[PDB]
Amino acid sequence: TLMSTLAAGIAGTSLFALGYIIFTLTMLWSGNNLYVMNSTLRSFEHTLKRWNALLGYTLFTITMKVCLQIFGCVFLSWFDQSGGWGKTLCIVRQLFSITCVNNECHVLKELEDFSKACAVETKEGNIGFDVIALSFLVFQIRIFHSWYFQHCMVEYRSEVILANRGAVLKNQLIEKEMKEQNEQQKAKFNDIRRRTEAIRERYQKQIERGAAERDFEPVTYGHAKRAGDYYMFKYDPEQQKSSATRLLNAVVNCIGAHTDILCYFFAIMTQVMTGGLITLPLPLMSLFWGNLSNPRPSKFFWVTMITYTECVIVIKFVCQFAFMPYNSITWRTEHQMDPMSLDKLFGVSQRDSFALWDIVLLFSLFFHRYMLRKLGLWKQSGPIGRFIHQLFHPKFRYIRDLYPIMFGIDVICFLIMTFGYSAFGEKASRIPVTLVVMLVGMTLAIIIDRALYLRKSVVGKLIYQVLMIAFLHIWVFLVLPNMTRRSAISNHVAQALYVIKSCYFLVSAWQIRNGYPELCIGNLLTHSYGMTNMIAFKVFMNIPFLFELRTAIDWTWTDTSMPLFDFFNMENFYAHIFNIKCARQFEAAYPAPRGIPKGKLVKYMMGFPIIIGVVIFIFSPLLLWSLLNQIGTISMPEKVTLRISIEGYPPLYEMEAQGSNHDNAELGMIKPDQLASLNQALTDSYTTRDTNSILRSRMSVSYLKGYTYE
Amino acid sequence: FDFFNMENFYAHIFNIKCARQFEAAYPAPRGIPKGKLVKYMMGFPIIIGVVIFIFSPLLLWSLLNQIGTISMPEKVTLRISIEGYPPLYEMEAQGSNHDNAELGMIKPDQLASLNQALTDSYTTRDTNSILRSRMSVSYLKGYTYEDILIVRFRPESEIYWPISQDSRNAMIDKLSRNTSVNFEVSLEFTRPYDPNENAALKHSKSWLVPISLDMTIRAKIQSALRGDPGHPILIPQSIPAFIQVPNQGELTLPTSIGNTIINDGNPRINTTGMEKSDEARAWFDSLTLNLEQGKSQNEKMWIATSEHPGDQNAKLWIKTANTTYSGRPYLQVVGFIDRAFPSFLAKVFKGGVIAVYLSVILVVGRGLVRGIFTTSPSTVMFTELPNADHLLKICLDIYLVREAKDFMLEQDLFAKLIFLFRSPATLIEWTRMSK
Amino acid sequence: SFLAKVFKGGVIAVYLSVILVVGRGLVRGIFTTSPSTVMFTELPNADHLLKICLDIYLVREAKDFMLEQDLFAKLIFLFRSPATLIEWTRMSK
Repeated sequence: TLMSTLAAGIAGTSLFALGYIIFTLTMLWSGNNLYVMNSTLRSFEHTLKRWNALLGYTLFTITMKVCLQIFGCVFLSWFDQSGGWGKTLCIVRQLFSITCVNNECHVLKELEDFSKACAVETKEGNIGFDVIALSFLVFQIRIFHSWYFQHCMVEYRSEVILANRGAVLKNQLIEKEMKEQNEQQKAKFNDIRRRTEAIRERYQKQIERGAAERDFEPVTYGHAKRAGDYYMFKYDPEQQKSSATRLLNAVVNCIGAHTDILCYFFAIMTQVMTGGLITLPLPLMSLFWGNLSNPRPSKFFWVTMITYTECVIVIKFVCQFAFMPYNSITWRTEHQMDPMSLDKLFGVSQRDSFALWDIVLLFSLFFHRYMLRKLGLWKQSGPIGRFIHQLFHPKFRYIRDLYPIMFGIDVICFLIMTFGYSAFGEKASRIPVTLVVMLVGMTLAIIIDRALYLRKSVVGKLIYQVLMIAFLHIWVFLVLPNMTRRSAISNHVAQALYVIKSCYFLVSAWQIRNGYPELCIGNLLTHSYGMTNMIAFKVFMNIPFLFELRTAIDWTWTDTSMPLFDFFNMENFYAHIFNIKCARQFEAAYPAPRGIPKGKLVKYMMGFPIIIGVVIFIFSPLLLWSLLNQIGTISMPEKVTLRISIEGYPPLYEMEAQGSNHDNAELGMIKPDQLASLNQALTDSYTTRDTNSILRSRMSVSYLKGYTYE
Repeated sequence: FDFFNMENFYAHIFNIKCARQFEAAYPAPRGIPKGKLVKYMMGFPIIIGVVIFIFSPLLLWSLLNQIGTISMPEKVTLRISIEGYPPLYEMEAQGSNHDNAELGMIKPDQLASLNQALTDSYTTRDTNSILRSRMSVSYLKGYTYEDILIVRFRPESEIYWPISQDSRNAMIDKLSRNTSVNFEVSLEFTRPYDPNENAALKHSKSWLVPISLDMTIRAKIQSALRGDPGHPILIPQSIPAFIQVPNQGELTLPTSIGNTIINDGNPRINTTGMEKSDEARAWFDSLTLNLEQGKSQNEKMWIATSEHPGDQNAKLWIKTANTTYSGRPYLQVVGFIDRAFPSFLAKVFKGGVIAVYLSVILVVGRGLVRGIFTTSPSTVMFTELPNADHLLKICLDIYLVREAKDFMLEQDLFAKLIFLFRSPATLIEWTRMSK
Repeated sequence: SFLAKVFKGGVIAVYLSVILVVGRGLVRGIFTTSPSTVMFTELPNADHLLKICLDIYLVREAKDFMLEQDLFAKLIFLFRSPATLIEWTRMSK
């Protein structure tokens, strides 16, 4: 209901709309505190009175709009005054949205210039969002007098106060989870140390038994690497809890747990569809101070987000008004090429599309606030020093490797950036230097991200992440619109790139908060042996200039005792061995009988694809050549001229006569009868003997008949 | 072929032995990792070089796919005539020194007034006019005031009408039948020579104006062409006041401004029933041609006056200053000149440049790096020999036998080498370091 | 339209050349294994080799390098002496 009324208020441009915003902010500001009967001081009756007041105000404004319809369709002629008083009433007409929406009415043919002075768009005197908000709020009033809402209060009253105990029990549960993960980690460390000791003992006993042929103790790295011999291989190789509601329960639990990241995601979306300086502070402050907060963001963060969001909604709404000049048609159309223009720079415009994103931002923010209140978690060196200390010393933490996730996200943004390269430049659809240097910067960002992951530098990742957010924001919002001469609203592909990079920022901030997992990681792709892993690794290797990139980055950025080329040799060995093992496992998963030939069907649909593909590959260059080597055509010559003269002297007699409409008496096309007569005369131009005339008639008629009468 | 096989064997064995000796000269400790400094200045070179190799084709393309520029057209000419007959009224007037009263660049005040008139050309409702104003102002504001030239042809004829009396009689009798002939309106924009392209860029457009088959109009045209005063040649919707001069094409009509003129001025043009190619010219001006004999018929001269369609007093039009020498309005043709040309347009861009880039990346990778850079699992059996001193001794012994003019032992020793390279167990037993 | 780009036989020549290069580079390589590759691409059970390589990876990631070079030498010898490769690849028992 509050979402509907806030959407109705933000959609409209009038003081009635401002009433909607103020009323809904007073309502949602108190949250569920006014849905109780505490202290027996007429609390719930006051709630009903306030809701009935909202009802009465919505009906007041619906009546005012209906009565102003006629005031704007026939009583608008009092608005055609001179300046001053007329100017003031023209402005109040603008700010009450006094216009005509019943389009069947005749236009005021003596009053167009006045409408040019104060231009009010038609789709504002209507109601729409107003009537749907009325629907939702009258339904809510009906709910407020139902038996169900009594149990709703029962769930609220004397149970939201149990939030203090809820916080304690949640703290105990998460501390138990911390103990469980700690014991799991020490068990894993014990397992790793045991395996390493077993390998060392096996090597020592093997060399102990092989000391008979051990005739060279290595002194350098090369001798150790090259001391392979038979003595190291002389040993034997050793409606209920059912599944129907599982998805619903999982989604509800995940949403309840991740309200915070959902709120930052909606902040990013609101930012990217409302690019402007009045909107940047939300994602900036989030990603900088509340997102990367190692514990939960404090109450101050959430309350300052609430306050800044409400005031930015207010200022945006007052910016949708018409008395200001940039919202007029003339200014908007005089200033739509430049994206640095003041209205677009600040982030305010006509916004014909209904901007519903900041409403859901406010409501997700208040929703997370409500969950914090429900759980009870809502309540030296300075605050910055304490922030840094708690960030780098996690009293509460989880462990999980999210590098594959962020690698996926930034590979996707790279792909959409190189594919959507057209909109990053800009007739003149030609590749710019900015594009290639942007790809350079993105590749270097991927490289440094992998470097920080491999070195497990928490501070390095944090500083790189902060600078990357700063860069992304300032570039996308000031330089890209300036360079490409395209507004951030009309930069949809860059908008998607910004959203993807902000999701990467979200996951990177999560990783920084939870710390780099020091547990052994691996190649992140050969953990399991299967057909999907087979295809992924095969295409990763087949893609050129990607495998050795990853290997060189690893070798330079991890700690190892073996050189560059030897490291690539080992990586190639691992790739080959993993491919072989995955092939063995795949063949085991789909075994084939022994002695029975492959079925004719499998051959069939394995043989037609390869043969047809290879043949069409053979004959596709010829195919494209034939489809590209086509015959052209020219229309008949338009103008023809003649010039008789004596050499180096004026045209003694010059002609020019044209007109290809087939009706001209000068440049006329050949008539079929004349062509037939000419052909007959050419054919009957030979002699009886003298076969030279025979061959001449051959050539002449062959030449003539090759050209049609067109 | 066996000799090349032996030479390749010697090359491989010498390379292996030299690698062993080089590693011995600069040994590395066992159990201590490579120092971070060595990793640093061995890793930045390779990574930076490979990345710049990846993005160097794009770098050179960007530095080679730059935007060109042309100066403003130098000379412009106009030609009014009847189809297949001499220029009935021909103009040519130029001079790009910014001081010319004929070919002058657009003044900032005039451009501002024109832009304001275009912007205030919409209606309250009828959002079609909204979108038309969108497109028209977007089109206009894309060209600066350096790219718009005010072309002002004189009304009085450039040359006396050079038509023979017999050919003029042919004109008269052709315009006295059912045969339909077209008025010719030719305006040619000629650019100054550019040495890079080395082509005299001349832009010309022809606007054939059909003559109504009404005998009354044809009779008036006939009488005017004969020489009878008082009858003016009327040419409906012939010359456009606004021209776009592109880099290499015809004079493209400002179709958005054309639509604005057609269906945004208060005298809306009744363009309901018109042929498609004709309604695109519905916003053109209408010249009026008046022959001026003065003295004897040898001195035929034509004067042209243009009347704007719809409302002549509309603010969208640019005012024509009268002649400072005779007292007649100039013929104004506003030019919207383009400056960019494609240097190579990605060599007739069809996706091949991207295709050839990916193909060359594929081939260079799979030919150089995967080969010389990651040893095959079969090569390790021969490129990782601990001590190749025995193999080098065998090969040098073969060389000494050959150079000692002895060949009884050469084949046997070569067979020894072949078996050594053929049985890996013997290679293992024949490569162990020292003891 | 293009007259085979000033037809001199090059278009046929470049067609045959690209056919040659694409064939001998892609199909003969990734499509028919060399007689030397069968010694390494037709191992019955590579579980032991994968165990060795994963053990090397675990040693490296455990901040230990005393055993890394020795195990890499073991792998090099395994790939260097085909008899040991035969004895170190047999399936299960």
